[PDB]
Amino acid sequence: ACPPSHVLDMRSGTCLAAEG
Amino acid sequence: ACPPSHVLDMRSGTCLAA
Amino acid sequence: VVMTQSPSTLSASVGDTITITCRASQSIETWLAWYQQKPGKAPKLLIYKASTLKTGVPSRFSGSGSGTEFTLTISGLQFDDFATYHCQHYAGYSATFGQGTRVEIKRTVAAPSVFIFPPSDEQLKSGTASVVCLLNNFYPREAKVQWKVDNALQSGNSQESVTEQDSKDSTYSLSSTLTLSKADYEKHKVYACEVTHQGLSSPVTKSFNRG
Amino acid sequence: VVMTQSPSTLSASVGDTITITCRASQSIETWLAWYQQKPGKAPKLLIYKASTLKTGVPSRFSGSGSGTEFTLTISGLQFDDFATYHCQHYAGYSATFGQGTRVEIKRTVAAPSVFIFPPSDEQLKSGTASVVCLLNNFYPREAKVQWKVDNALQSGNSQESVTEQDSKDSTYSLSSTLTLSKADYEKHKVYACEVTHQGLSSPVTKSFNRG
Amino acid sequence: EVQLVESGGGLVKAGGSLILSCGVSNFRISAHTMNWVRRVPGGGLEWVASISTSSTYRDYADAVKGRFTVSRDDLEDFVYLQMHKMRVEDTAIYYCARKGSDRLSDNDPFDAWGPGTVVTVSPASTKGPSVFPLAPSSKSTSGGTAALGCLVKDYFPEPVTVSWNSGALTSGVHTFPAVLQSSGLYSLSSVVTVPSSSLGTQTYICNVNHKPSNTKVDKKVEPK
Amino acid sequence: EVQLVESGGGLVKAGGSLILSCGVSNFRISAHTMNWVRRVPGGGLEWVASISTSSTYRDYADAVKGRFTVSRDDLEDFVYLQMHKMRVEDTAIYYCARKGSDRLSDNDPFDAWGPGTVVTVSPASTKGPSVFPLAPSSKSTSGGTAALGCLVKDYFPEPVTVSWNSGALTSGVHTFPAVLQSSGLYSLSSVVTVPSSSLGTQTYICNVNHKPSNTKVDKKVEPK
Repeated sequence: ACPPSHVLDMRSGTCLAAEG
Repeated sequence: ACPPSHVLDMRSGTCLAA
Repeated sequence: VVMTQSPSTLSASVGDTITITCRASQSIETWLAWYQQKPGKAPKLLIYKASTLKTGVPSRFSGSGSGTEFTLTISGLQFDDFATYHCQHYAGYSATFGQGTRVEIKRTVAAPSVFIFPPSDEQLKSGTASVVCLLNNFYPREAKVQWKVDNALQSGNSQESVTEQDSKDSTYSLSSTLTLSKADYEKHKVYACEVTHQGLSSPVTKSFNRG
Repeated sequence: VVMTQSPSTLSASVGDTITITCRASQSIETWLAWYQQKPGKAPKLLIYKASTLKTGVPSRFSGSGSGTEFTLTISGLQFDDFATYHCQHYAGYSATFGQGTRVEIKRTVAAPSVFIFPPSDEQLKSGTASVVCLLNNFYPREAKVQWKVDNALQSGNSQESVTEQDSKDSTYSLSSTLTLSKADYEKHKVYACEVTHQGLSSPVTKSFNRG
Repeated sequence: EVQLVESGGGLVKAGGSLILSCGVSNFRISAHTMNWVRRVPGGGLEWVASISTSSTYRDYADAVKGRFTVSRDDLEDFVYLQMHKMRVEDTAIYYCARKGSDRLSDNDPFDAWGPGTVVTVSPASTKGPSVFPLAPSSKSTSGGTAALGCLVKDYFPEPVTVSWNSGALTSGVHTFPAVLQSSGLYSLSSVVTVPSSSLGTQTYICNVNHKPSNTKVDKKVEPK
Repeated sequence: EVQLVESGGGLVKAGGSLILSCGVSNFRISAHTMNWVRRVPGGGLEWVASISTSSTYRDYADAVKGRFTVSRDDLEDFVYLQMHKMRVEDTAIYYCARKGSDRLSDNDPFDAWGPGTVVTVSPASTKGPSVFPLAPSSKSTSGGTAALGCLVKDYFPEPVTVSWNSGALTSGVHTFPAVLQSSGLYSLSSVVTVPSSSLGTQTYICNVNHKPSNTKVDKKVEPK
């Protein structure tokens, strides 16, 4: 899982901040 | 005890930079 | 800095005004605290800065002192007040504590009544031997139980348990349990229990033979 | 994300070029590592980001794949290379592993020799009954042992151990110990050991009576 | 070179607790995400927990979520794993491992592992006691006061309630504080003093109740 | 109101390790110097260790310096105590306590305490093994191959060395990996297969060596 308001960017391999 | 470069000041009871 | 608390044991009655003194190895100013502790419970803060009463703590407690000598005073003991009292010096990030003072209910000296019990044949059959020595209804608390197997004194193969002051006659009781394996129990004849106590002018031995 | 490694057991010979596969439940880019682990030791990193060979690791190791399917390849097995291999997916702050592949030296199927031992009188006298079942020199590794007492099947009161492949014949051996208290051991007549293995067409049972 | 070393393993009864620490050699943990991994008896590995750099986010496996806690100490380079309400399937070898590689990047594998610490969870969360009688001597200190009782051995966990003659006898009864044996199990004794004359008529039964194990035992005590 | 709660306590053998942890309720630790204090069976209290706000300074009692390590987790409100190379005299009830009071000042007492966690260390750091024979069945699978061995029970810690006939008999032998019993002691067995015809003349002894306890046991294995 990622921290809140972060998603798993498979391309990057890291939890990225996302909005939606 | 106090950290290094500190001494115990009995009157106040706190560590002091000496 | 070493705290020397005094005495180790105080015997008193309900309603008495008693005092415990804490001695410092060097000047401490007023950085002293007093704690109460009941068996198997967390220490409770009573007095700090030598004389400041923690709010909620009954006003029959008070402390006083400065430098090397400090004193705790309970003015009119209640049943609730029988426990252990700990002094403490605190400064910087360290703390140090005294021996502790146990406060107990006063009554006459009482010698232990010693009983010795052989292990049951059922437990022996399952492979273990428990030899029990009971010290019944004694006072004061400090008592010594020594295990002797064929006159050889035992070390580190026993455990003991002590009761709190009896609500009726204010006595203590001790129970000692010598634990041996079936085979090692077969190796010896006479199993003895030696008891030293203040009310005994000399020690008391109790024993049995295997069968 | 779920990882599925295949096969569970890979049976091979020295010099062979073997392949392990690992299939991700969803697209994983190239975020995958392979690990080697020798029994009782830590996992060693071999290959990461699907195909990057970690420095120091021998070049006969190589990985490939992208998306949902990844493969580890060992070109020219050495004796040292017989161990368990794990696939790992790593992303974010978590990770998830595959079931693991154990690599073993291939030889012919061999049925175990089965032996059952009674507990010794000395141990019985001390209060514990140990009944040992020995499975001797068998291949492959999977072999199920079942304790039976008066034809009631036992559970959770036995432990077993297994040797690593033998240097000479590449076989496994298994030792299983049924532990009971003296009193429970006396309650029953027949103590059985039932062995199921690929070598045996029928489950083999060995038994004994108390004297 | 880069080394990790875990300590804290052992035997735990089910429902119990155990804490693991993990110290390091030849690197600073503050640069890395730290992980706890376990090898189960089946053979495979399971990711257990992780902390991000400076404790920003902690992640747990579903099976341990709510029960385990992972902490880190950047200044003295230590990692912790608190394990509570332990299940039998928690039995495994536990390794701490660092997220890193030869050439550090945004997303790294586990390049360095500690040797592992063994953790075994016993199925028996509870064990009932055995009650052996402490028989009185029919000949000792004349027709005066005799002592008899019950020895309660090998129970887990605390506590045990002991009463005499279905609770009818209270006078002169002493139930002793429990004692923790090197086996990891408890043992207490309960005694009573009665007149010597009452031995040859009145029977004495001690009632032992151990709520945890749902075990109630009565033991008739009589002279040998 | 203000509460603390310890966990981690139990039994350890001398030289072993135990990790303790302390959680809190209804206050934040980041505002306090945290302390470990222990109660000895003697009755009195020993100050064990302290850790200053945001970890600036860690302080230890002379008796535990070099063996204990105190850590803090300000974000999740935990304090840890690592105990290593444990001695018998470390046997005590362990309390964590905060430095504070009603009105926080420069030098505060310990106003809040956890209930305590029991830690006990056994003198025996080592235990020698017991050796029982696995006697061959003299009437079973004809005059072909017979199996016999030794059973090595209840030893701590590892390892144990087994050899047969003072190392002369090497062919056909299997020494099994040790198994950890719920008693906390290890147990392995060592077997050998031999021609059935040799049973009535050739005597078989196993040489059990346990370096930790300095124990050497030889065992005659013969048919019943």
